[PDB]
Amino acid sequence: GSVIKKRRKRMSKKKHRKLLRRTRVQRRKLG
Amino acid sequence: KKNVPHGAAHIKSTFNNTIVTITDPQGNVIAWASSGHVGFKGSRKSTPFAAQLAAENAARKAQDHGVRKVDVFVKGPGSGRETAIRSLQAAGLEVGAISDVTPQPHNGVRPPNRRRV
Amino acid sequence: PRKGPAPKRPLVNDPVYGSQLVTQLVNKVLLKGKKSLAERIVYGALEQARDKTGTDPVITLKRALDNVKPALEVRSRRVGGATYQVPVEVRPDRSTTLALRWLVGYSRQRREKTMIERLANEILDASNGLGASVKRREDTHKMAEANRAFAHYRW
RNA sequence: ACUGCAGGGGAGACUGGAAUUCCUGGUGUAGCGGUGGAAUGCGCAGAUAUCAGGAGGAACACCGGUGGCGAAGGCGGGUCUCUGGGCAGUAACUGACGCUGAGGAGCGAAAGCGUGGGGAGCGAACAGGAUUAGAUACCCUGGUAGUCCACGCCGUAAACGGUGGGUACUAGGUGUGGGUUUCCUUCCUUGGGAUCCGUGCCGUAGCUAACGCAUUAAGUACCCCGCCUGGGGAGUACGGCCGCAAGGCUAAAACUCAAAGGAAUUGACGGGGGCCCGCACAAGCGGCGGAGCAUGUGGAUUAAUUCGAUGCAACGCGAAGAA
Ligand SMILES: [Mg+2]
Ligand SMILES: [Mg+2]
Ligand SMILES: [Mg+2]
Ligand SMILES: [Mg+2]
Ligand SMILES: [Mg+2]
Ligand SMILES: [Mg+2]
Ligand SMILES: [Mg+2]
Ligand SMILES: [Mg+2]
Ligand SMILES: [Mg+2]
Ligand SMILES: [Mg+2]
Ligand SMILES: [Mg+2]
Ligand SMILES: [Mg+2]
Ligand SMILES: [Mg+2]
Ligand SMILES: [Mg+2]
Ligand SMILES: [Mg+2]
Ligand SMILES: [Mg+2]
Ligand SMILES: [Mg+2]
Ligand SMILES: [Mg+2]
Ligand SMILES: [Mg+2]
Ligand SMILES: [Mg+2]
Ligand SMILES: [Mg+2]
Ligand SMILES: [Mg+2]
Ligand SMILES: [Mg+2]
Ligand SMILES: [Mg+2]
Ligand SMILES: [Mg+2]
Ligand SMILES: [Mg+2]
Ligand SMILES: [Mg+2]
Ligand SMILES: [Mg+2]
Ligand SMILES: [Mg+2]
Ligand SMILES: [Mg+2]
Ligand SMILES: [Mg+2]
Ligand SMILES: [Mg+2]
Ligand SMILES: [Mg+2]
Ligand SMILES: [Mg+2]
Ligand SMILES: [Mg+2]
Repeated sequence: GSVIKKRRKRMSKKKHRKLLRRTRVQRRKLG
Repeated sequence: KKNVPHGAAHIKSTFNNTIVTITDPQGNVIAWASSGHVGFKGSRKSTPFAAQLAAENAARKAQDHGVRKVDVFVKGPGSGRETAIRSLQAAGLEVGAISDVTPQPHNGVRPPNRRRV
Repeated sequence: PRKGPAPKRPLVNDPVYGSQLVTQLVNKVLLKGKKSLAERIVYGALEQARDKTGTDPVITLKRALDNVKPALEVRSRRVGGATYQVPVEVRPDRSTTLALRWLVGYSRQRREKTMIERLANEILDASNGLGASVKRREDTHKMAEANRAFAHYRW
């Protein structure tokens, strides 16, 4: 079940990218 | 009033349909009765029964304009590829020369995405 | 079932008529175990018939059965997302039994007083080609002919 | 250095044919298309089909392979031009000039970004149709970016052999690719053997948690580099550097858990595969669910409605006899 180790990383990276896309503007570009 | 004794039967048997056209040797269609022309609709036009009625209809309509002697150019990866030509044989045409003209792309146009069904 | 076909049951010659179809039609008519009753009914049908036929009654009943014999039925099958029917040839021993089963079923609902002469006129009008089972023959036939397009799935 | 050798190594220009699409015309009529089944859609104003011509873009069938080349990423229609590397042999030359390499620099699939072209087909987004409880999907119909080109930027991939580079040694067996060299040498056989460099498979010793690796090591050793120190938090925050942007690189802690993991074993299961069996389906015959009643049970009510039985495998059951 080595793919599980990839899925956890995938979900964490996906949520981080989703947060960055939620804030690619003065929400975060100012900061 | 157009009378020609010799002709060519172009047969296109695609996974959904079959289309049989009778042309002169020069390549001018006279009769084209196809699988939708014979009463069918939807997935039933893919069947060999529809193939061997469409070919029969095309054959009789072409005989009405006066063709005894046809030569067949078949194309397409469909199941109505032999039922059709025996239908032309048994509907009064003489089969003559049989060929294969399915286009073979030398890796040209990019094909559509594979169905994920 | 799983292990091949099952053996059929022999049926002996009728005493009144040197024929087997009478012995088998009476058994079709049979319900709850009144062999005596069903037999007198079949015999009474034929013996009422001969007056209005003149021809031998079993000859008349054969004429009827040749009419109402099926050839090609509409047996069902589901393949993909939609079920449909398959035209399949009917072997004669199934065909005759199905025909006279239709005869019995539609003679149980025909409009006279009682089933002796009900079956009697059923036999004569089936020998003349006008009856309810007769019209079922050529409506089931045309239903199967309209699905011949699916004959290429013969299991 | 010299003589040979193989190759889709790279770049530039020109150029070839199939096929798809579109346009022009000829024929010709009522369908075409598509699906598990349809519909949206296309056509009847002449579609699909078929013939001829033409425009354009992209990719280069057969060769083609398990193969070759390239540091990797990658690389094949053809021709020409320029150009890199590699291999073998001679021993002509230099005479340790080597290996690795922190940092650093360059190259670096695809997607993406900028500018300008191009745009056939495909096709994120989008829209409609369908399916569905819903369907922001899978399937269908269209279809924009993009995919292509030039020049920059990006610098990331399961960028994988999940195996850093160099070197030496340690049974073999069998393919295949590129050279050299000796024996029947003209018996042509283009067989047999040796050797160098690849590239695969199988296997001994050895190693391994096992899977397996095994002269192309994951063996036996040496040199140098990169990296790890339980799982999450997190390759995230903060700072900084780079970038047009997307983001990339460097990179924590607080907190939290006693696990997380890797291989293999036994079962179980699968809308996995194969063989088979069963009133399982199928073909029939007769029924229940409808009515009334008998009986049991849930519920309710009562003073009590004794208690147990509650999918199949409880409910005409314990109860084969409650005034
Ligand atoms: Mg080259
Ligand atoms: Mg062309
Ligand atoms: Mg166009
Ligand atoms: Mg036109
Ligand atoms: Mg056309
Ligand atoms: Mg010297
Ligand atoms: Mg470095
Ligand atoms: Mg670069
Ligand atoms: Mg790109
Ligand atoms: Mg661009
Ligand atoms: Mg953009
Ligand atoms: Mg542009
Ligand atoms: Mg689509
Ligand atoms: Mg939609
Ligand atoms: Mg160029
Ligand atoms: Mg990385
Ligand atoms: Mg790769
Ligand atoms: Mg790695
Ligand atoms: Mg090493
Ligand atoms: Mg080797
Ligand atoms: Mg091995
Ligand atoms: Mg190890
Ligand atoms: Mg930790
Ligand atoms: Mg980061
Ligand atoms: Mg920052
Ligand atoms: Mg793990
Ligand atoms: Mg395991
Ligand atoms: Mg297991
Ligand atoms: Mg199984
Ligand atoms: Mg049994
Ligand atoms: Mg049944
Ligand atoms: Mg009831
Ligand atoms: Mg009780
Ligand atoms: Mg019972
Ligand atoms: Mg008592």
